[PDB]
Amino acid sequence: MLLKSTTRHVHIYAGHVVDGEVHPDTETLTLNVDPDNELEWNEAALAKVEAKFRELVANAAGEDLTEYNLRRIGSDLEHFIRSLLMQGEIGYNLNSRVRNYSLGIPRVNHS
Amino acid sequence: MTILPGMTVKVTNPNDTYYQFQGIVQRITDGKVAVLFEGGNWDKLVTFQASELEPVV
Amino acid sequence: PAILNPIARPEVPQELAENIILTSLNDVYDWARLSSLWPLMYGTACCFIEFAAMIGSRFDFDRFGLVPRNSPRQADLIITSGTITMKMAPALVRLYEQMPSPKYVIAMGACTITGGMFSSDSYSAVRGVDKLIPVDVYLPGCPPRPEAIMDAIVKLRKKIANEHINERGNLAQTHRLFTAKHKMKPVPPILTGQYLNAPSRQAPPPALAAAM
Amino acid sequence: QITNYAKEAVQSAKYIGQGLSVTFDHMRRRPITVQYPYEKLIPSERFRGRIHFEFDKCIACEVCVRVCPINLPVVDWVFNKELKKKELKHYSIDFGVCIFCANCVEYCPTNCLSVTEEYELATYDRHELNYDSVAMGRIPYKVTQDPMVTPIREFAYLPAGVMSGHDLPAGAQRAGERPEAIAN
Amino acid sequence: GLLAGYQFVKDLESAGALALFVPPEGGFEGRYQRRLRSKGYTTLPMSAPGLGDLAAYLTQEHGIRPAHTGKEDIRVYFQPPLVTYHLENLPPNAKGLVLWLIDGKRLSKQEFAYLAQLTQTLPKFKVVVEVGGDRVVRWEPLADWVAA
Amino acid sequence: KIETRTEPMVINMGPHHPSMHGVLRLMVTLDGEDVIDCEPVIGYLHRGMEKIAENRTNIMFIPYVSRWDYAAGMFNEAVTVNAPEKLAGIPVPKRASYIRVIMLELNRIANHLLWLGPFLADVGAQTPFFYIFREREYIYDLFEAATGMRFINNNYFRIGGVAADLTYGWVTKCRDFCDYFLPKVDEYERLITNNPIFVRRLQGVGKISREEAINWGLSGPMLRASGVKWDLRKVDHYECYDDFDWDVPVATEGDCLARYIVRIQEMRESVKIIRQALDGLPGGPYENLEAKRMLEGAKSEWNGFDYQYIGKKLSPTFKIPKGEHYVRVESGKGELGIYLIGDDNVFPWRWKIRPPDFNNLQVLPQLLKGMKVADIVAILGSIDVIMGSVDR
Amino acid sequence: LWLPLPMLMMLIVATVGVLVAVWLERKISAAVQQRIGPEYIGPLGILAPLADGLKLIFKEDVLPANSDRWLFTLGPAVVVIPVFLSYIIVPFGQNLLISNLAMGVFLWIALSSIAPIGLLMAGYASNNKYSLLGGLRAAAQSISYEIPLALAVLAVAMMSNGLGTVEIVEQQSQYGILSWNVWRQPIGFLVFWIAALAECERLPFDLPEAEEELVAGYQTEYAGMKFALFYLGAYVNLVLSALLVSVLYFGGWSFPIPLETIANLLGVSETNPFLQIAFAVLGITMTLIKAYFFVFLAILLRWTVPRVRIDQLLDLGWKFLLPVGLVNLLLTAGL
Amino acid sequence: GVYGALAGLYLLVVPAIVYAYLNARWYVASSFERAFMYFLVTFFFPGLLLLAPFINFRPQPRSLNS
Ligand code: SF4
Ligand code: SF4
Ligand code: SF4
Repeated sequence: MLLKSTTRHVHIYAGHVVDGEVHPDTETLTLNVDPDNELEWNEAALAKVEAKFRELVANAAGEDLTEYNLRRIGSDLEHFIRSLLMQGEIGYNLNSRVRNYSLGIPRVNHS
Repeated sequence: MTILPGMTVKVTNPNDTYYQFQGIVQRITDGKVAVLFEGGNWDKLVTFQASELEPVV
Repeated sequence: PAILNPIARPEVPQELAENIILTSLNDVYDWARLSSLWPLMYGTACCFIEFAAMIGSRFDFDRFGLVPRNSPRQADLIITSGTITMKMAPALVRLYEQMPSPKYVIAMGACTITGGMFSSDSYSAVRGVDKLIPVDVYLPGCPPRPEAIMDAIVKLRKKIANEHINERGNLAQTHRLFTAKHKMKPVPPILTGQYLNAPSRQAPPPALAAAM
Repeated sequence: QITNYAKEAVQSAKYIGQGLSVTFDHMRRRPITVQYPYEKLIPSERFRGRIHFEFDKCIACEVCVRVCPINLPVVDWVFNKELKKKELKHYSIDFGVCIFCANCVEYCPTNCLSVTEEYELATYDRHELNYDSVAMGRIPYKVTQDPMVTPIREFAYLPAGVMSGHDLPAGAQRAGERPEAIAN
Repeated sequence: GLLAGYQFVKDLESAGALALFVPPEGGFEGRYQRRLRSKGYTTLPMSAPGLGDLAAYLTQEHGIRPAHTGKEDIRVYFQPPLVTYHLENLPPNAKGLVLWLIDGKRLSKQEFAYLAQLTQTLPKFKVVVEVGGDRVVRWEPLADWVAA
Repeated sequence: KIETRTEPMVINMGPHHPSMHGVLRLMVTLDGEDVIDCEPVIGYLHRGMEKIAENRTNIMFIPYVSRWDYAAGMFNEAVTVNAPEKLAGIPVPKRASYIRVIMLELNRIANHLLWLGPFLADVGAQTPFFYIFREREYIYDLFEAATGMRFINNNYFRIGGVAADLTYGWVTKCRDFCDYFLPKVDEYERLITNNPIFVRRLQGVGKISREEAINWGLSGPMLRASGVKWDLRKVDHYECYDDFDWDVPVATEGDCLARYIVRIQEMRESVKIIRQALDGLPGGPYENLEAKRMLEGAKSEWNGFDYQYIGKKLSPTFKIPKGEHYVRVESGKGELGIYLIGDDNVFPWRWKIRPPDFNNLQVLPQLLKGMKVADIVAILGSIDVIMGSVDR
Repeated sequence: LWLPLPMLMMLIVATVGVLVAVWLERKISAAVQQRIGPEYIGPLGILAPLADGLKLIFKEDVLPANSDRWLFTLGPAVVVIPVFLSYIIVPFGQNLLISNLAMGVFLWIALSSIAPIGLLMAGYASNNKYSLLGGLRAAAQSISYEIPLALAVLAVAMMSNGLGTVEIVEQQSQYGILSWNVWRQPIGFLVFWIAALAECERLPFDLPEAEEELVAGYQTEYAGMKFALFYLGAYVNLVLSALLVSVLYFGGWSFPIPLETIANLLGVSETNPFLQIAFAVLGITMTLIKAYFFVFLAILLRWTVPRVRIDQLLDLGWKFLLPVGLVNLLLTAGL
Repeated sequence: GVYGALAGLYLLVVPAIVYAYLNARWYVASSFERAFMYFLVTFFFPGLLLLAPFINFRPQPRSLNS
């Protein structure tokens, strides 16, 4: 069936990826953060969300396998990816062909 | 005649859709003047070319 | 810190050098893409009649070159025409993923920009389609006039001509994959394809048809 | 048989012949189309393009907010207890959230807010639609005063009798404001 | 005409504040922000009606007030000033940036000259205010346009 | 990879749906050629409209309402302002009553002109699609004159009447259009009634009898093509539609051919109500009414409680009074109704939209019982369906 | 590398022949809806066939997920090679012929039979359910309109005493317009013209899915350069079928003495430099004046008839066009 | 194929005349002139495709006499 949750920064699928063609499983969840490259990442914050991704799968490992629950995880990752930006950890990309700044504008801290 | 922000003008020229409406001027600019028409319900202001507008006493 | 939501500095130098000929053969690349971009025939809410009026006679759609193709494989442009809810949210990112790689979404209407009148209190509207797909040209108005949608295509043709031929490596998506194993209990699907011949319509149930 | 297929086919071999000359006679007609970047169509007198603002007229009373469908117009005001009146300092209407319903321009006694005619406002970034109080107070774009538009008129603004705005050398709207002031 | 060389790059470094008169259907404006951008100049295409008073937006930090929509308070987002913020990001191995303003025909005449007298007082920074329409794209300095 | 089995093949109609009535999803299943089951998956355009209405005043809600039946427009504003004007007893001036009838009959002409475009493309002829939107832009520019938008988002109906009176060259500009368009209603009738291929696509296709079409809950030209002759303008004596003579078009056959000729004769009958309402407008045209307010400016037969566009311009803090309601308006697709129950504050407690296109849709699985694949869209188009009214 | 001069001069007029028929589609079909057509590119739309095809090259021709790889790519290459090989028949001009094959209106019907395999190995390989339903339907439409089209050529080969396409158009060159084959075969020409229109034109084809019996046809999962072969390879057959109408029935390169007044679709004066080049290229290409009347007809006939469904599309080829194709052949014989 | 004598009569000098003819009488031409207009484009198309990006049919800027 391939239940999934496709937001802009988060693509949580229900199944493991075998060279592009995703096969739907019952055990695993694939996640790739920023398929479009809007935020320029680094070495640390690509490992920081694994402290939130593997937390949210483990903490919510008692509920059903619905796309309402794959969305309810993904709405917490994309609220952790924003908390990286408001802590100034990562930054927007500037090689990107679009420049809409979807997670708020750059602003200074306290005027 | 010079049109100051607050005079009551009306269009005179016949080759324009806003043909004889009168309204209050607002926000004169470097070469253009805008006239708040107040037509019926929603008051719509259209610019004009600082001429063609006979004021009303 | 110093700046909330900071901008990452470009450490790559962008050595985008060429001669006159390769920028003459880049003018042919950029002209042939802006002049014939084919829209997907997408429409959800009220701002499809505003865009379907542009296909017709009083405003010609196929005058800038826009022939509407009703499948995401042939088309490249997609005008986000109407409200996207929580359903039709993954049916639109599926419509965006299945397009050839120079896509150029434009937004349209106040509901795909911010969720116009459904920003204050609606329990299922994705407020703005930039939460789902990258938009090239925004377009407010409720609905936009069919003279104003052809304005946003005019702004979009200014965006295709900026595009460089050797910067085509960012036109392909990236792979930052991870994998975690869950312990969720799987459920059977709800909507199987039976409505009439379901064995719940043919007869009233017992213990309720007595007083019927 | 051999005496039917040349007579059971002329029943529709001549219906296309009276369908071909009908469609071929649509090519003789004049193409009714309004080319946008060269013949912009003049909007109506009541068309609601975008909002115009006057900074020294809105005394911070927020009836622009209380009749807004979504409580949009951001009124930043201090109480200003030194001169015994409340005065604002900012007024921002987020376009993109702004449907053009114009309830602010209806429920106002002091005639501050007002609608312009421009509609070709289609940017590259949504945060460039947050029009400031001096960015809403700019001049409208009038489609007549542009030396590339040949601005054709709308229906219900042509003279009575003609249903096209293309080949119209003169004329006006089909009624008068005051013909009957000196007559009756 | 058809084959454009690199005269638009040297005309912008000479005058400092250009004024493009492009056909009003677009598409042929942007072939000159590519020769500009191939020669190291970065380009920040803003919107001309969206910019408020250009003293408070380009060189000063401005409070962008978000849409509270009745379910928030009156927030103030103090964005950094655009020209000094987008110049500190760009390393000095490249040249400056330009402000390719689109729909520039709705700026007042005072704000044209402020975009003219700021590109000299600011080093390695230019503006290309696209204004008006014509049958063929042609340019001229903003110094001649405000006196026209 | 695909295999060729002997089971009934189930195909998904897709929510992409390249048509002009919105986004459905039909999991229809095939048995070679005749379909055997079909479930509609709707709700793709549910923006939460009954939850909005509990937190809005009335004058904040009239911009929201012309999005349910967004083909029509001000058929939905008529029901919303008729929820407290029929409950608080606010009297409507009779010139506004005849002004509403002109707008509601201009919408029904523009309603049937949006159904007819995609429907004739579904059953055959593809080139009259572009000659029909050309007839729709004349109704748009008439709405653009009086109201400030084309087809939706025109805050024109108020609780005390109508928003503002017409323009100057307006009544003589219907008389150009609504005496040019009426030769073309008789033109679209000859596409389907003649040419014996299109009647070989509509005779017996999607049939329903009278007693099941009343039992399933149907209104408008799905009910009247089942031989019922129930029209809510004649039944509920609603807003001076009883001051005119006109007929209710019935075709008692039931098939999809019966729904074409009702929806053609409701265009032609709407032009008759326009010509009698322009001639019966109590102050005449507005360019002649404001003159008579100038020559006799103290107090005349004019400047009455009628001969004006609104009774009293109401306050924005207008409390909907306490008591239930159900207000019926025969829309262009059926009967549209809201169920208002309000507390004495400025918000209602509940606003149950009864969509005219919701309850016409549930017969589509029953109509698609043994029908072929080639006439699936000719059933789906002939309900005058608009997703946005269904899904709300 | 194509050192034959006639073989390059034919490959250009088979390439510019497409861009005529693409541009003529977007201006005739925009005339009959009272709109402009594609302006703003070229002068008035002349670069709309160039720019629509040039953007198809610059797109990512990506595959679907689980698809056959060698038959996806070979899908369009079987539809378009035999309709490009069969331009070797058409002898436009008195002083021009690429190859005088001793048959060739039988080689054209032979090569046009391979195209149902190209719609089969593309409908199968794209690998969703709505392209097998659309591929098996598109293959079963070139099947039914092929026997009527091959019997229209049987009759005009009886009169011509051969299959050589020069010897056919030489039998109509003795009386100018009196001996065109349309006047002697008025019922075998409509059998040619309805069947040829039902194998390449856009009225009896399920690719615009406004009827929704399938999703978007068999070319649904195709993109990019592969889609350009299904799109700019459909007008290659519209031109060739319209050429062979104006070769078989209407006389190719045949017309009476041009010495007439100014009303001969030309300028004003008698002996100008403008009519000498409107004659000499007409003394090189006379058929593409005639061949761009049926391309003008087939575009105009698209908006004339309604979209006939596939249930009645194969109730036309088998049940009507084939029995009329038989009795035309006997009437062209003695009986 | 002629090298440069008869080729330039087809490719360049006569299609440059049609582009003057295409600009002047295209929208104001009659029902008979329009069908002849489509024939010269479908015949001189490899000539008219060469001088395609040199001529622009954009309308002349107005004078704003009001
Ligand atoms: S903002 Fe209004 S007009 Fe625009 S798509 Fe949404 S509902 Fe329709
Ligand atoms: S509605 Fe008018 S009076 Fe009230 S706050 Fe707004 S501008 Fe001021
Ligand atoms: S335009 Fe409409 S939505 Fe926007 S502030 Fe004014 S009344 Fe509110």
